[PDB]
Amino acid sequence: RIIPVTEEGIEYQWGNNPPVRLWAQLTTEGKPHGWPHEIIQYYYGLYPAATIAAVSGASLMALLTLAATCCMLATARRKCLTPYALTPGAVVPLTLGLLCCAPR
Amino acid sequence: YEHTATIPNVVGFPYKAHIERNGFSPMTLQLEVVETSLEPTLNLEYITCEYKTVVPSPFIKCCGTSECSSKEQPDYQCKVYTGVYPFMWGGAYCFCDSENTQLSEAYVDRSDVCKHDHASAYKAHTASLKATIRISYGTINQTTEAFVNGEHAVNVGGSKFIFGPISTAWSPFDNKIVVYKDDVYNQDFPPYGSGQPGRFGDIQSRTVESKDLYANTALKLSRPSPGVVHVPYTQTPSGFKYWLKEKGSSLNTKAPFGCKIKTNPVRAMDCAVGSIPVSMDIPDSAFTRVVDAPAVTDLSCQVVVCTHSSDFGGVATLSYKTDKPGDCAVHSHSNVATLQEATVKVKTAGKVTVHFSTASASPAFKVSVCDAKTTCTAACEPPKDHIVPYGASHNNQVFPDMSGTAMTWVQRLASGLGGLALIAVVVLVLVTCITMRR
Repeated sequence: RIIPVTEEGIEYQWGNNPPVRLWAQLTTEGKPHGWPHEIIQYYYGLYPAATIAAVSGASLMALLTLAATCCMLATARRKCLTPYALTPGAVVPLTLGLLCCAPR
Repeated sequence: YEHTATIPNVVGFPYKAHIERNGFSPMTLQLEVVETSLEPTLNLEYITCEYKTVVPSPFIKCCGTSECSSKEQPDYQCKVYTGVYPFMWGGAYCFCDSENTQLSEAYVDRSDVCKHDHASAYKAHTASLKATIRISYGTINQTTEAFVNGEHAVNVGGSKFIFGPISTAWSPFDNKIVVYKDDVYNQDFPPYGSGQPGRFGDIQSRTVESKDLYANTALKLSRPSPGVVHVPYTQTPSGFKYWLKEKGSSLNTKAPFGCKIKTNPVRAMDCAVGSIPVSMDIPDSAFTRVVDAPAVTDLSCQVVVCTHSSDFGGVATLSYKTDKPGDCAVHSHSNVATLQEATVKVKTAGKVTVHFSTASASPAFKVSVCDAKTTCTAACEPPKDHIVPYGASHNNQVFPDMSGTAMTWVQRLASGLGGLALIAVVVLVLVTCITMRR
């Protein structure tokens, strides 16, 4: 027989013997002070669902913030270069064209 | 001098309370719960036991007739069968060949050992919790019993302690309880006067000594077979003697929180549920004056090893100045790590070692030795042994400190992305300003 033991523990009793109590320790596969993925393995080992959630949430927020930095720098570039792109007789000046990466 | 704490309602977990009474050297009290006993208020609904069925000899009236009568007896059955012709061992009992009757009569009674083998059906409510607490501090080391309510103050060495109301209403006993000898059962037994044949409570008695008895055992008589004197009847077998094998295992094997159930009186021992406030009044003879204590100063901490195991898996060395040898109270001011010892001997060697238990990858608890304060930062490795025969000595706080490695990486990533986002914001704001002036 296999008894599931959580960190709350179990009590079992076999026949007329007195009952025996056992508790699971916080054993886990990863390394808590390793490289980042070893820390994710560590927490995942002793806290699976929570680690998956926390890493999904934080990596989604990372993608959202990076995308915001992209959209903001793109909006800055586009609002800066618009007056040079609309004008017929003109081209983006030799200084600004490098910094904003003008199309020509 | 009032002070307050809140100890876990965990048996054998030796919670340590630190008192920093400003006129005196600090003291650490150890408050270990030795027993708890959660005892319900019980109202007895009724007694159940095996029935006895009384079946007297049949009144066979030869050459004649007889009439039944009603009687004030439980489940009483009585019928007159006409046209009997019974044979005894030596021949027919009646001379009349068909002009006879048998009066068959039977009724139920409380069995003769129901004085000794019965199950008592109770309503269980308004449980009172009593705990046995071991108090130790200085030269005092004593065990006392207190009701866990905000009211029963108990003396210990001239201190008074009030173990405030248990921080839960939970109890393992349901509203209806069946008690039988050493066992207790959560069982929705039927009301008195409402028991059904062959189920628990098919006979019911308000008390053991009650003279009245409810019985509903489905006793029915049937006609004596042709030629025999026997009072033949059918009845549903005793619902108590069914219950005794249908019980299963008692609440002692099923209660949550590891409660141990006992009878006489019905109580749940050593439940691990909730927490116990403490109010502590401590006399001036328990402390030591600051003039007598050691002037522990420049305290610092280094951690030799840490495992976040269920025992005291961490070891620290504390180093300090002192003017004199003596004893200091020592405490951990953060629940992330509990110390093993309550007091430490301070010596001019200027260093000493302290053992702690923790559940987190990197705790940043802080400790005092007398009046001095220092912060201990640990890198704690996981235990290798999967299962142990003892409960956790720590408070199971697992979140790492912000100075820890995982949170240092989180802080580096977050400040990197946020700093880039604030760069993009500043750029967009300056662009929108300049392209507004244009």
